[PDB]
Amino acid sequence: PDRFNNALKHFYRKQYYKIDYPENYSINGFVNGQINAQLSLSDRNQDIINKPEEIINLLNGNNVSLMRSNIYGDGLKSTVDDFYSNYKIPYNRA
Amino acid sequence: DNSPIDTDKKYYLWLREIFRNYSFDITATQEINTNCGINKVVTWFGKALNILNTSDSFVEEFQNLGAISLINKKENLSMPIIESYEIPNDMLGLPLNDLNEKLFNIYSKNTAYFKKIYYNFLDQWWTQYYSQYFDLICMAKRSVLAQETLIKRIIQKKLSYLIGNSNISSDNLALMNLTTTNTLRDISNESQIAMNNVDSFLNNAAICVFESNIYPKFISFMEQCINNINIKTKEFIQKCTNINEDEKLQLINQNVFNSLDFEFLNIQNMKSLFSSETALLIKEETWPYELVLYAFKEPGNNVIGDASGKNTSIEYSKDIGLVYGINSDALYLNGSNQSISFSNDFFENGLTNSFSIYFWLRNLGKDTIKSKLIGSKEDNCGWEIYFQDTGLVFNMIDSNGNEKNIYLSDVSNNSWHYITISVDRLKEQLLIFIDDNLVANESIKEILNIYSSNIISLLSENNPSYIEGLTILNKPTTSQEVLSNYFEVLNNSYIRDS
Amino acid sequence: MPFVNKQFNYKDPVNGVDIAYIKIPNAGQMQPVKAFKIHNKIWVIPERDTFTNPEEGDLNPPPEAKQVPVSYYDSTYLSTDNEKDNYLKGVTKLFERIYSTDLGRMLLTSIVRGIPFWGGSTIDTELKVIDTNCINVIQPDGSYRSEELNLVIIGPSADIIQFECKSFGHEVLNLTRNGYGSTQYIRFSPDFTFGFEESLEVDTNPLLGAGKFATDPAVTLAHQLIHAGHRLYGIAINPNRVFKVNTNAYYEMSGLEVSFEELRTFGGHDAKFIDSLQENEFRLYYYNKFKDIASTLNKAKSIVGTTASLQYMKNVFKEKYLLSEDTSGKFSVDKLKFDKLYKMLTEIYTEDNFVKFFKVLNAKTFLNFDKAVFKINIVPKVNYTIYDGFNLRNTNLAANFNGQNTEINNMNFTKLKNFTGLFEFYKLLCVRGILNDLCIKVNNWDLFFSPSEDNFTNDLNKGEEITSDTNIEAAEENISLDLIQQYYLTFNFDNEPENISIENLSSDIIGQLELMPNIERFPNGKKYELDKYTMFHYLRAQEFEHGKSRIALTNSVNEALLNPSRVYTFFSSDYVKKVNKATEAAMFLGWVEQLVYDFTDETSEVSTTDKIADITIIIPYIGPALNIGNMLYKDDFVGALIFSGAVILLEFIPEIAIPVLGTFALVSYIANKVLTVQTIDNALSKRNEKWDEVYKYIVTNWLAKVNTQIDLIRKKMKEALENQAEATKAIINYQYNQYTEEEKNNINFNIDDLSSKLNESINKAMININKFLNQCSVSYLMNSMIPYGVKRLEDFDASLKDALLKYIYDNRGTLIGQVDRLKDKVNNTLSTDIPFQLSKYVDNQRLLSTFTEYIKNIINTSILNLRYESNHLIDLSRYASKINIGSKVNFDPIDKNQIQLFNLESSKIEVILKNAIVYNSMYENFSTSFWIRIPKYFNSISLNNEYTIINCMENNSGWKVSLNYGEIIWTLQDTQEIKQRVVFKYSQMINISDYINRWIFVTITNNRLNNSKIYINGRLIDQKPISNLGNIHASNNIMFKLDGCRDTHRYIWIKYFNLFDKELNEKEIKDLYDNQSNSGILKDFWGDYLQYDKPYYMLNLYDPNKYVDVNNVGIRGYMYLKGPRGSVMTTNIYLNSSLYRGAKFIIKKYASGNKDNIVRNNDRVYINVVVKNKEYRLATNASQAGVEKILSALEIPDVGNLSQVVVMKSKNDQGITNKCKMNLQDNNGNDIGFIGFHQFNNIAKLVASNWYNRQIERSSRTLGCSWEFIPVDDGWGERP
Amino acid sequence: LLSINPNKQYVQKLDEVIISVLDNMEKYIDISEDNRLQLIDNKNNAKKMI
Ligand SMILES: [Ca+2]
Ligand SMILES: [Zn+2]
Repeated sequence: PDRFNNALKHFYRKQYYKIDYPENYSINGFVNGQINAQLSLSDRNQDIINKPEEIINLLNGNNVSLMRSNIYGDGLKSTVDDFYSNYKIPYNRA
Repeated sequence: DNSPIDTDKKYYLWLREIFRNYSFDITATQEINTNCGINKVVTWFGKALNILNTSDSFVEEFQNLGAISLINKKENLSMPIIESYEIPNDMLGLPLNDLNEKLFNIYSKNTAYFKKIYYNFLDQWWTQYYSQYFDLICMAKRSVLAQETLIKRIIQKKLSYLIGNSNISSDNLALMNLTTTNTLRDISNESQIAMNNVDSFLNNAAICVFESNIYPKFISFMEQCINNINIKTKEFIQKCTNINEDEKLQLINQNVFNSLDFEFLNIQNMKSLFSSETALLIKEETWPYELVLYAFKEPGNNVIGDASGKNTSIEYSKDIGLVYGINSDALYLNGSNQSISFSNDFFENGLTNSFSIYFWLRNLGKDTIKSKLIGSKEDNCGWEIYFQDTGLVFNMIDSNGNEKNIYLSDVSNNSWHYITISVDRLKEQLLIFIDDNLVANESIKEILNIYSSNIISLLSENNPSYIEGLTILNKPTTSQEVLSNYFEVLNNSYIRDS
Repeated sequence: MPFVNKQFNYKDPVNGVDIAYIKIPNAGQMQPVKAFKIHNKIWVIPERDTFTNPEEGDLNPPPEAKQVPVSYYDSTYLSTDNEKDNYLKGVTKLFERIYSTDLGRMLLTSIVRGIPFWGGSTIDTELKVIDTNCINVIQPDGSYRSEELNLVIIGPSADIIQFECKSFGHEVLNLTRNGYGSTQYIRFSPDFTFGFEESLEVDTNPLLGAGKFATDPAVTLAHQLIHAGHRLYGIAINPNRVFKVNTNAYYEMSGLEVSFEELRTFGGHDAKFIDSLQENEFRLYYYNKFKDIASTLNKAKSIVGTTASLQYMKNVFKEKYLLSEDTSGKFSVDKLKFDKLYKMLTEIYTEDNFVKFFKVLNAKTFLNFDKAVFKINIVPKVNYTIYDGFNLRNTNLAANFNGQNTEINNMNFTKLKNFTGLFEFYKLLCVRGILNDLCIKVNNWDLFFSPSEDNFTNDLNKGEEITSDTNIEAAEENISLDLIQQYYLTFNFDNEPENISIENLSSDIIGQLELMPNIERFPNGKKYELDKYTMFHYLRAQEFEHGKSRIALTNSVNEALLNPSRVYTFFSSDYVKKVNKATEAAMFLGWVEQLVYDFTDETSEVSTTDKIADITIIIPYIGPALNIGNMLYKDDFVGALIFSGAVILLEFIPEIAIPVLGTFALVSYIANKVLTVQTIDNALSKRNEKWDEVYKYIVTNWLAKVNTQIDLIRKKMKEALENQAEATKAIINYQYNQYTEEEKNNINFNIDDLSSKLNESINKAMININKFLNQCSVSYLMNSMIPYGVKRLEDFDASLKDALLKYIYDNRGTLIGQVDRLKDKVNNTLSTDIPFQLSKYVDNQRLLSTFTEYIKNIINTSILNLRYESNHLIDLSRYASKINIGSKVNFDPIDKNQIQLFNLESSKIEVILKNAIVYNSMYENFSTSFWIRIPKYFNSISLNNEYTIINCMENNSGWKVSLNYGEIIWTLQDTQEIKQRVVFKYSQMINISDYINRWIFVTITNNRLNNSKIYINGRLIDQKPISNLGNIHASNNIMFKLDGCRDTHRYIWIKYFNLFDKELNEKEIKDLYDNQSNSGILKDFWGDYLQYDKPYYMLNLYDPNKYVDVNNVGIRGYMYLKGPRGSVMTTNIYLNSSLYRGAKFIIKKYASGNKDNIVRNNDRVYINVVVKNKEYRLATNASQAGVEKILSALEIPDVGNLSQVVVMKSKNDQGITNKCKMNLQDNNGNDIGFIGFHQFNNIAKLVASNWYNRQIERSSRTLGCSWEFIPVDDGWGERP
Repeated sequence: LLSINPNKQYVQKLDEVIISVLDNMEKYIDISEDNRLQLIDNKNNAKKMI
């Protein structure tokens, strides 16, 4: 993964696959490569802990809940606080 | 309201239309004119994520409001804190040569400083803005998966049901099961095209936001900045004791900044950001080549192989010879004992996949009698190219007995010819080219399930021939591509005989 | 080598030989006229023709208008000796123009030797001349001499623009249809021509001019000379053979008269309207006529009325009819010789083909009707020349057929009044109470050509008898410029028949013209009651009359048809609201800009469909524009097309009637094995023909009934588009005139510039519409017509299979031992289909011609194309601008297109632009491209010094290209000193640059409504908004020179400069970039041609920080990649990786087949290695274990049998384009692999490894087998 | 077709060439003053064509 690859928990819900050595994976890497390797889904997927960063509550005009959706955080620590405002771009290079 | 599906034929007709329609829905794009250019927009984007979805059309609303209208936090920028500009009071009395070359140093420091500022703006763009388009990309990709899943479940239920209770023959069910699997792959390949579409669409948008929104804030900040610098530098030079008036004017002129000193935008660089090793590796792993035949002569050895980077296995007669063809070494098949065979799970085809076959062929034409050249056939399904009369015959036959049998006139003159065959299930169209001409254009709506073996066999029975640059693609071929392939290969600097 | 070898003047006195008063045959007494013999057998009489036919001798307009679309009447025309002198000279010039073409040279020769047969004898033992084929030439002494002639050109009758062949008859014989022939009198005038509309060429000529174009009179004369040619050879098609049309339906023409002869003459698609069965009928008809002439000659034992010999005469006709003469002197006709001759006269001599030779704009079909008449003068060379016609070489007139554009070339064309009135012949179409009837008149030639079904006759249902003998008609190949060249080079130009002494005829020669059939004047003003608005209504609603009142656009057809101030538009309601609004003066220009943008946007709209096979694009606005099909939203049209196919475009659904095909019956041969097998083969051959026949037939029915409907729809869409432009202009012009003198004075508003812009938008729109409609027409063929033929054909194959098997089995006795092999032949042959290939039956559909048009399109948009050719640097564009080259300009000797400009006044190049191409506009888009190579900046004096290099500024307005430290700069400036700059920045603090001192490809494009864009190496770099810029008026010249550069040692390289009249798109720019990279020749690092015998430092694209070095010299040593390169610098100016560090490679000739020291792709070479300034040989011993062969540098004498020969390859690279490959080979031709490197311990050793040859082309960007060759260059210049 | 280079086997774009014919002896192609091609005796006079 090439973009925000330390934040992926927010962008993506991971689903885990079992890897057996050396039937799935050997000294040349995945048998049949990273795309077409045949891997079995892990029975553990259902044990994954789900703790949303925030929950979006969608109500109607009558103020009753239609749906409750989960947004997950990236896992990283935050702020504090704004870096760009207080950062001075160095004029002298040493 | 239709009568329920009973025949296997009815299942195929159903499954195929399910596939074509899914492809049409999911790969839908429209090109639009934007602030920064033309962008290929994913048509369903608004209906998927509820974004600019309050119109009757998301596309026109996006053309209207621009790339920045897709994200929730529009103004995140923070003008950076600078280091204010003062020219040392110790240079006030310097002689020209020394004053001169000391301001040259300050000039460079400054233009470097500009570059730093721009970088700072680019980082904020990435962190504040692209982050939001990447969220859109991910959610849009998830939407595609969610939809794909719905489709597969619909297909699986219908197959599961027919298998559960119907009079369909056991081994017809068997074929149905094998075939549907191939169709489910074809559906992922189509899903993949769509997930690439949303990546280009949204990446372009984010880059447009940098040109249209971030960049101009940078330019504002920079002309305030060089306006200041220009002032302080003019005021400094006037206060110079040890130089004359003609010197002051030439100096002020040498040291003055204008907008071009900080217009760093390079749109090609913006675009190149997203070409990573991974993006490249993915291109090469997922490209349309299922077979690319190469051959060359090592000392005491003839080498034949496949460059597609796929799983293709090659088995061939040990004594097969090589001869220079059009652009490279060609295989010589003697017609008697010599054969070569290529194995790839894609080769079996099915109901819904598209493919192209091409190669150069020179045939030392003798007999008129119908003879296998190359094809993939099992249980009397699949495709074959035959030598017949003076030409070739392309044959295509499905599990229900429906056939294409098409005579291509005058191909054995013992001159090289470029054969191109294109099978397109989305347009239900067969295209056959010989050299730079289009010899057949036909409907194949009547041909259903062509599932064959995973082996293509090059026999060339009874007709010694030369074969070069054999290729199989998982996509159809257009006339522009054929012409381009044909002529590009043809000028290698060699002059040719009749 | 001229056709007319005397230059006559009308007042020249009569000599009795080539200038005389002459009598032509006539019914009664005829008054002698002054004529000129311009060539043997060819005379010109510069007189209005009242003599040919005393019946119609009055030059006034007739009581009832002729039913043609265009006519002109002036009785005084050609009554003056001056006009006569000009007629003579014009006609002569046209003869010369025709003769100067290969095709015309044949035709003219054919006509001369086409002497009318001597059929006068009622006694077949004698050969006599026919009187009406002669004239009497009055001598100065009062006597007349009788003389025979082939051709006379005479002035027109009462209708000045009606040109035709006339000739005299015989009491019994038909001389034009019996192969005898008769002297031809053509009514013609070179002093007028026709105007017409053309939308088709916009594909190849996007700049095509607006409004009417003028027919090149040379085409018109040629047309008549072709008729004359038929008539002289007696092969003209009977005038009662006519193409009938259906006139009864509201949308159909009231009537149209066109004859098979005319169709034959036009050529092209018009001639393909005549089916095979009938084309055959004719060929056979005239062949037998020819055979008759052979037998008439054979029985003629003496000659009468001449001093010439029967020998000579019989030979005259042997050479005219291409007769074969045996040893005895008997004549016959060879079917092979005849086929060739009849083919030349009817398929080679055609209007279509002459157009191909003249290279002029001309109607593609008779169904594109002349819309106007024009007075012209072709006699002065400044007007019209023999070689170029109206489109004069090396001038604006040479481009896009401007010479024929009546508005651009307006001094050569004066609009006369068409005598055919407004709605002279029409139909009246009325919608019913959608409030009472709203009726409109529709011009007859605005209606649909719908050919009658009794026009297409076929024998398809007639069975045949296959026979041991039965044999195969040939392919019947299509006519092409190379076939014509075949006839040309075999043509005999030597022998013209003499002008013989003949017995004097009577003083008056008695005869009358051949009778023409009387044609019913078709009905006029037929009325029709309709329930729904038609296409004609929708189009009519788009029109307005000029006036002082302000018109408004409406989306209501009803409103528009009801009110003179309301014009219907198919544009969006948004466009409607905007164009109608009263606009403040201060907002007027921005308002216009928006309108021009919106216009271009809506007319350029193209929806792509991925759902259906043969139609890729759809133009959705065609629906509301013509009311195609019905209902409301244009989304209905896109939808209905996708669903129902192309049939929704058609006004009527054509009948395609293909019957049960006639089956084969085989004649049995008892006990004869060889005959029985031949019969079987013949039946199969004739079966292949049955397929070709059915395909020809359908193609023929499609050209006539379908492709003609689509061609009309197309013409109407252009009419629709032009109406929309006129309306929008009228509304804008009204708004401007509402302003005060003071307000106007602050708005520079040029309606001609705005018109020019909208006309370009209409052209872009027509390009798309053209493609869409072509695909539509073809789709209907493939899908809705061909299949009926294929069904009838497969049923035929089935019947034949049963017959053939029955024949084999019945004959099993004769055929014994062969029965199985024959079954297979029959079952295998007849189980195939023969695929329909459209490219086989018609000209325009070949795949290559699509790419061809694209190339043309870019070449015809080039208003300056500056190349070095022969010994000079010139402009290869049709404008041929002048180039002035300074004394200090330097040209690279190896490639002379590479131009070096130093910093000196003398080092400069000046282009003097033709006025028509100097840029002065608010709205006009334009692009420039060129390659440049900029030396590194070595010195602080180059810092903050911007200097111009390409200058098109005039009084602070124009464009220019300028450079600065790490910058390439484009500047635009209007006449108000408002400017825009766009720049490409590149750093000099970089390890290795894609730019510094390297050839770069620059492209700048300018859209006046939007943006100025700069591209580098094919990619978009930066864009800036220009729409706030007013009128830009650039310089009359372009100055290439260094202007303002304070670095005295500075210079630049530049090559391949182009100026384009449009905004290049991304695709065109990339294709441009690729095409000009010269992929057939290897390049060095700098971008120059790679060379032999030139030392190069080496760089591996995989690890640029590394250079090549030699561990040890000799077979026990090796070469490797070393590092780091180290750096070179000048503080504040550049910091770079040193490029001159390493071992040097020199490429030596091995197999090279010439001496130009350039390294081409696939050259076979040796590579020498420079180590401590000595030369060695790059080699390996490929026998070493392992696929990676470690390369060594060897003593040149000691290389022995080692692998040395290297095959050089040139590959494409992104942003560099410098990729070089080397494939090492042993001495048996085997591959040792490409040169590359491999890690051994921690050493990276140069290797030849076949692992590379197993790889596809570009894989990643990181190869290891891709190299760069760096020569020492003044532009980089570190210390070696 | 003959090449100035003995080692050259295949004919390429832009090669310099001598055209020869076998009649009785070997005849080589030259250009006359009328620009008409003719077979001659002497390889030296042979014209080198591109
Ligand atoms: Ca109106
Ligand atoms: Zn005519």
